[PDB]
Formats: sequence, C-alpha cells, structure tokens
Amino acid sequence: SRVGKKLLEIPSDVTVTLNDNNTVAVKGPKGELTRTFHPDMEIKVEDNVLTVARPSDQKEHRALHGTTRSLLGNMVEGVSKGFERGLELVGVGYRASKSGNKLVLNVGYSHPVEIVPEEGIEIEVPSQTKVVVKGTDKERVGAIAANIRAVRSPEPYKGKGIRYEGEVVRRKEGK
Amino acid sequence: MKVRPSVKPICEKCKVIRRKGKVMVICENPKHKQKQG
Amino acid sequence: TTPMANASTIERKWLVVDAAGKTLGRLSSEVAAILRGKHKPTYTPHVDTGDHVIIINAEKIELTGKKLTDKIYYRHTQHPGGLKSRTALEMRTNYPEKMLELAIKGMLPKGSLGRQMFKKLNVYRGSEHPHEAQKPEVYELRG
Amino acid sequence: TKGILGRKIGMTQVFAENGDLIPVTVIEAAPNVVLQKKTAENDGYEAIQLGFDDKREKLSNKPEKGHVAKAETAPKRFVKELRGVEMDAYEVGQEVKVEIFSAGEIVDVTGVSKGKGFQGAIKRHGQSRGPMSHGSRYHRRPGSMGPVDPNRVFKGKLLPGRMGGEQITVQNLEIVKVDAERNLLLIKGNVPGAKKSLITVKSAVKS
RNA sequence: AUAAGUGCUGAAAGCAUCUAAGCAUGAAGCCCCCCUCAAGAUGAGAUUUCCCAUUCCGCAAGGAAGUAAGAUCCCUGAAAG
RNA sequence: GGCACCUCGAUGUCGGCUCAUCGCAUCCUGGGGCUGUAGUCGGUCCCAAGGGUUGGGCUGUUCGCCCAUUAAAGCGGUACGCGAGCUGGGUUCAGAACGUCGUGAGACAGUUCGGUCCCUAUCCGUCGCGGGCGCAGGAAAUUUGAGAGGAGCUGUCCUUAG
RNA sequence: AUACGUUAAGUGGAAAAGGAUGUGGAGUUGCUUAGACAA
Ligand SMILES: O=C(N[C@H](CO)[C@H](O)c1ccc([N+](=O)[O-])cc1)C(Cl)Cl
Ligand SMILES: [K+]
Ligand SMILES: [K+]
Ligand SMILES: [K+]
Ligand SMILES: [K+]
Ligand SMILES: [K+]
Ligand SMILES: [K+]
Ligand SMILES: [K+]
Ligand SMILES: [Mg+2]
Ligand SMILES: [Mg+2]
Ligand SMILES: [Mg+2]
Ligand SMILES: [Mg+2]
Ligand SMILES: [Mg+2]
Ligand SMILES: [Mg+2]
Ligand SMILES: [Mg+2]
Ligand SMILES: [Mg+2]
Ligand SMILES: [Mg+2]
Ligand SMILES: [Mg+2]
Ligand SMILES: [Mg+2]
Ligand SMILES: [Mg+2]
Ligand SMILES: [Mg+2]
Ligand SMILES: [Mg+2]
Ligand SMILES: [Mg+2]
Ligand SMILES: [Mg+2]
Ligand SMILES: [Zn+2]
Repeated sequence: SRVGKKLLEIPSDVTVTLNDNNTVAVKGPKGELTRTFHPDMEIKVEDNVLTVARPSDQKEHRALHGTTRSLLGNMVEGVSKGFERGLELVGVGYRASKSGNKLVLNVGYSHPVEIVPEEGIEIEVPSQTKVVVKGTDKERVGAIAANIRAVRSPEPYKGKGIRYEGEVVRRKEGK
Repeated sequence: MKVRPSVKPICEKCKVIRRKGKVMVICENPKHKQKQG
Repeated sequence: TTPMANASTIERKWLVVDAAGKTLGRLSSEVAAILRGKHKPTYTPHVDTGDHVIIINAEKIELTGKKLTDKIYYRHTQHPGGLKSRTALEMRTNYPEKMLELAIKGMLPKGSLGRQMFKKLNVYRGSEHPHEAQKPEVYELRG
Repeated sequence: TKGILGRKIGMTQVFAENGDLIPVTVIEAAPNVVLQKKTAENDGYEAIQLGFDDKREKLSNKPEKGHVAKAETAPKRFVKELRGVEMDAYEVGQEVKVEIFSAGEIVDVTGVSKGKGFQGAIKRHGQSRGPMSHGSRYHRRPGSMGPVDPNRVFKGKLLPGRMGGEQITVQNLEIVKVDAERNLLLIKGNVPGAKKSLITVKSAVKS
C-alpha cells in the first residue's frame, strides 16, 4: 500500500489524540472529528508525524492500511482547511436561496425544494446560480452535495440542472 | 444497463470491475454499462 | 440388570448458559444434549433425565458467514399462499428467544418426551432471569 | 383519542343549513363513568374502562358492585376500555358525556352487526348463482371445493354458516349534532347493529 | 427495513473505483400502520372485584356431605337462533 | 410426439357454468438503467406477483376474427383444476338421410336431423355451532396479543401551465 | 480427533456454451535505482 505507507505530517494547529479501541480524535481550528478504526491497524504518532502500520500482507490488511491512512489524512485536512464542494445551477429561472439554515431550490418544480443541512455543515449561496457546501468531514460534505445535485441532476439536451463546479455533463443533440 | 452473461469491454475506455460479487463494465459511454446476469 | 432412571430417582439441576458471543448452532447442540440428559450416566431413553437450562443474552447470539441476512426462518399458516418469512437479523432483533428455542427444538427428540424435554428450556433476551429461587449454577459450554 | 359508549336508537334525517338532507343515526349515550384506570406499571398498558347504562341492583352481582365501588356509581350494563387516551385527563368516577364530541367532528363507530343466522354462499359471501334454466340443477350452491391435486379442500373455501353478529367498525362518520340535554349524538349515515345495541363512538383513528 | 437503481467517502491497485472497512438513498412489493379473530398461546398470560377457610369419617394420605360468592334447571321472550 | 411404467373385477372424455388457488417468463399500475430518450409518445432491459386484468356478434367449440370499451383486456400450472358441484351444444351406442366407397352385409377424423348424466356423505378435508375437561381454590367482569385472517385496484378533470 | 492446506460461494447441499483484475500453487517472459509502473 503506497498510500498506507505514506507518512502524514500533522500541522502545528492540529492535535491528534489516540483513545482506546483505535478511536482517533482529531482537533483543529474548524472543529473536532472522532472516528473508530479497525483494531488490526497500528496508528503511531511520533514527532508530529502520523504513521499507519499493517500487521500482515493479507488482502484485508493491505486494503485497510491504505483506507485508514487516507481517512486520517482527510480528518487532519478537514479540521485545518475544511472541505468545500461547489454546485452550479444551470437553467432558465433556476435559483438557489438561503432561508435561515435551509437551502431553498427553485429548479422548475411546482413547489420549492427545501434542504436542511446536518450538524457541522454550512451551505452558502454566494450567487442565485451557485451553492457551496462547506464542512470538516469530507464524506458529509460529499453526501450533502450529492443530495443537492439529486434534486435535479443535469440533463443532456441542454445541460440544465444542478451540477458540480467543473462537471463535464455528457450532452446529446435533440432536434 | 446491458444485463447479459457476456460482459466485456466494448471500447478502450471500458473498465471491468466487481461489485457485490457481480462482474460489471463501467465506462464514460453509458451504452457500455454492463452487469453480468 | 441394567438400571433404569424413573420419576422417583431423577434429580434435575438448574444451569445458566450465557449466549453472548456464542454461535447459535454450537450452543444449541450442547444445550439440546443437556436437556436430554446425555451428560448423566443414569441417562435412560424413555424418561426425562436432563437438567433445566436458562439461556441469558439470547440477543447476543452470533451467526457466521452472511447468515444474518441470508438465513430465512419460514413458516406456513396452512392458508393458501401462507408462507411467511423472517431473516435471522429480524429474528435476532425482534424474536431472539424464539430463535434459540427454534434451534434447540429442532435438535431435541420428536414426540411426547421430546416436547416434555423442551419445557425445561428457558430463554431470555437480556442478562437477567427470574429463576433465582431454583438456585441455578453457571455452565460453561465445552465447545 | 376520545370515546363514549351509547345505545343505537334508530335512524332519521336532518336538513343542513345549506338545505341538503343528511341521514343520521341517533345514539343515546347517558353519561359514561370511568370505572378503572389501567396503567403501564400495573396492567402493562394504558387505558380507561368506561361503564355505561345503569343496571338494576337485582341484575347485578357482588363482583360487579365491588368493582364500581371506587367510581362511586351504580353497576353498569356495558363496560369497555378505550386505549390511546390521555390518562391525566381522566379520573376514576369522572363522567364522560356526549359533549366531548362537537358537530363536524370525524368519528369511527364500532358495533356488533345484526344477526342473520345460517346463510348460504350467495347471501353470506356474495357469490353468483348458477343458471336458473337451460337444464341447470345448480342454483344457490357454493361452487367447486377446489382442484383434485391436494386431495383436500384448502382453508378459506367459503361456505354456508352463521352470518352477521360480528364486530364491525365504520370509519370517518361525521357528527351532525350533539344534544347534551337529551344525551344524544346524531351521526351522519348508518352504523352497525340492531336498535338498542351497544355502539362505541371514538375519535377517528385516521384523522 | 429493502429490490433494481443512484450514490458518498475509500483503499486493495500513488490513479481510478458505489465496496473490501465505513456511510447514505431508494418501489403498488417486505414488516408495521388500518379492519377482524385470537391464551386449548397445555408456553393455558394480565388487571379489577367477589366468596372465605365449614361438617363428617379415616392413623394420615385422601374421600364424603351440606353450603358461600356465583351459576343453572324450569319459565316469559327476541335485538339472537 | 416417443416409450407402454400405475389404473381395463371402470382413474368419465371437449367446451361452458360455479368456486377458485398457485408460478412469473409482468398485460396494467409502482420503482429504475440504456435509448437512434427534445416534448408528448414510445422502444428495450432490470426490480416488482400487492391488487387489478370488460361486455357483446359468429361458431359446440377451445382458438380465432369482428363490434364497442378498458389503466390493462398477461401467459402458464393445479387429472389440458373443478360432472359423488351443474350443464351436455360437440365427440362417442341403437333410428334416419346425403355425398362417397363397397357386388353385398356395410363403411367414412366426411356431413346431416334425433337421441335416459345414478348415489340418503362413514372417514379425512372445508364452513359454522355446541358439550366436556383442562389452565393447583371457587366465582363475575375487563383485557394483553404469541399467532391468524382481511384489506391492498385504478380512471378522468381542474390547477401548477399553454 | 490430530496435522498441513483450500473454499467465503451455505460452494459444499442440481445445470452448459460462454463471461470475469475472485483466490491458492507452479512456470515462462518483457521492462526497471543508467530510475520502471501510476500520477
Ligand atoms: O371408461 C371410463 N373411464 C376410463 C376409466 O375406466 C378412463 O378414465 C378414460 C376416460 C376417457 C377416455 N377417452 O376419452 O378416450 C379414455 C379413458 C368410464 Cl368413466 Cl366410462
Ligand atoms: K386462559
Ligand atoms: K382402463
Ligand atoms: K401482482
Ligand atoms: K354428471
Ligand atoms: K369423485
Ligand atoms: K379417511
Ligand atoms: K447449501
Ligand atoms: Mg455478445
Ligand atoms: Mg350469472
Ligand atoms: Mg331447479
Ligand atoms: Mg396430502
Ligand atoms: Mg387466566
Ligand atoms: Mg405427453
Ligand atoms: Mg417392456
Ligand atoms: Mg375396484
Ligand atoms: Mg422477474
Ligand atoms: Mg380437466
Ligand atoms: Mg369430481
Ligand atoms: Mg354402388
Ligand atoms: Mg369413426
Ligand atoms: Mg399479531
Ligand atoms: Mg396454533
Ligand atoms: Mg447448493
Ligand atoms: Zn466503453
């Protein structure tokens, strides 16, 4: 596992605490993330460098080693820099608006679609055609962004819908 | 989705994968999406 | 000359078995034998020589493989199209006592005496049982 | 949940304000009494036991008299439980009157349906007759008992037997009027049972 | 709670990948919700209330006899048959 | 169709009627992928058996064609389900006739008109309804719900919006 | 039961052409710290 073997530098502003049963808590300026890992993995912290060690070269271990390493890296990056996903509303009359904590989507349905973010996730609407999902947990930022995109996934005849920023929507010619 | 006994690359961009103990082809071309069945 | 146990001679102990982390079938086969009295040298086929068994932590019984999802408990109501089904996961969550009872019942003799032997089984979801009065000993499974 | 026990008096009709003619069932429900409060601690579930219709002392027994003693009421002919009610609202001995309901409120009405005695498959199960002519000797019989292969009749082959006398709930009936003076509910439409039979009127479960 | 399907994060396999660990979503279908029966559920459950510890043999075991609360026979009937 | 293994001291045979029940290779409705999917429609494949799945004309018919509907007018199994449940139009006794073949008696998966469908339910099974005992005293009520059954279909219009 | 392996499919405990980075054991061979392969 090239990925697993890679060493993780912890920024000065992030504290990683290893608790019982391979539960790692990572604290930084943007918040705290706690996660339990598989017992077999050996997570060491030495001189601000996090290292992950696999007990054997068994299929499961080689896979787990890379995953554990990647998740810990995402936790450290998440509490320091955070994760942000950007969505672009493409369509005539398609608009996003923030109502308190709720995202309100007007995407050509007979009713507005409201999305309530989970705890630890902020939704920003910098423009009526742009939505930014921000948070510490990469998985959660991704899940919510997918939830938003699902309201009206991009269609191919005119690319209308909610897309990821920079998403190459496959296009078919109509008439 | 093509559900067929013979799942194979149709083009060069097709990629054979395994999900839930089922052989599949994923591709950027959606016509080439295949699942063994 | 071969001695035969009878209702006068037989003396039944109470045993507690903890089901926590035990494989359903492996626990069941040992309990079934205890209920039958196969562990007693006075074992007699035509009478119930076995011991009473309390099972606690029945919800914490384990199944190997994908049996939680894929092991199906069928029953038929005797009405047309009356086959009902529950998964092992559904059984363990909602009907853990029935799950153990079903496992053990299938391993006991069939007939009047086998049905009588099953009456000495008592299965419980959690850690506690109400048979303090019967003064039950802990029984570790041999395995 | 709200509820009350009454007797079915009969049917009549009422002109609404807009001039529509509504068929109504009249239910006379003299004040019900809470005889007992069942609790999750004692009984394993929450319910109130309503007593209705004062019985003569001769027709009562010592078990009955002792049971109604806490409520401080005469022995009751009809006793039924309501579940899903607010336990703190009720107390033993409290009267439950028809004015718990109001006009416009949607109710479910439970009663025992009228007895029809032993009835054939045509009446009981709504089955079709065979032909009345064209050589037919098959009029009101219940049809084939089933296929050959099982060597037996399946359960649920519907046959003649005792019809009616079954508990029936009719859902989503409207209260037209509540006569608190005469202890009457006027309910729109028809409800199960003979005149004088016990009717339970409850707030609608689907509302 | 799921099916097909759609995913998120994610390595095995520096990438990619809905899957291996982990986390979602998703059918008139499944389990409930709604209606009815139901403790012979011999695993015979629960709650409230009532009666109250009688007289005889028989060494006791047990049996017999009057009864209590309560119910029935019989009778008037129908909303039941 | 092949075979000739059960039944010739009899296992009634087509179609309809009555009553269904099961499979899913799904006709409709529900959820989807791909589309040579602009939309409205469709095509194709995947999941799905919960419920639903028409009245007529002709013919003994099944089938089929046709008329008019329908969301749809599914395909199969159950002794080509069901005659001790019904029918008996057809097939398949005795009468008669036509064509045809035969010297003839007669014969014909050729046709035609007419032609007896028995049974008081013992057992299991099915649907109802009682009696008994049980349930560690005897009673009167109210009940929990293991478990079981039922229900489960769908159109059109208006609005969103020309 | 013992010992050493294999299988993750309840395969075991029905079914073929064909399809497939399933996984175990052998062997051949190209390229590679004169820096491969991935990015
Ligand atoms: O011959 C009869 N039936 C026999 C059994 O004895 C059998 O069931 C059968 C029925 C029909 C058939 N046919 O149509 O060719 C042949 C035999 C009597 Cl029911 Cl008449
Ligand atoms: K009982
Ligand atoms: K024969
Ligand atoms: K169906
Ligand atoms: K007949
Ligand atoms: K017969
Ligand atoms: K029999
Ligand atoms: K198997
Ligand atoms: Mg091919
Ligand atoms: Mg008719
Ligand atoms: Mg007649
Ligand atoms: Mg049989
Ligand atoms: Mg009881
Ligand atoms: Mg054949
Ligand atoms: Mg031969
Ligand atoms: Mg014979
Ligand atoms: Mg299918
Ligand atoms: Mg037939
Ligand atoms: Mg028959
Ligand atoms: Mg001639
Ligand atoms: Mg002939
Ligand atoms: Mg139940
Ligand atoms: Mg039963
Ligand atoms: Mg098998
Ligand atoms: Zn391709």
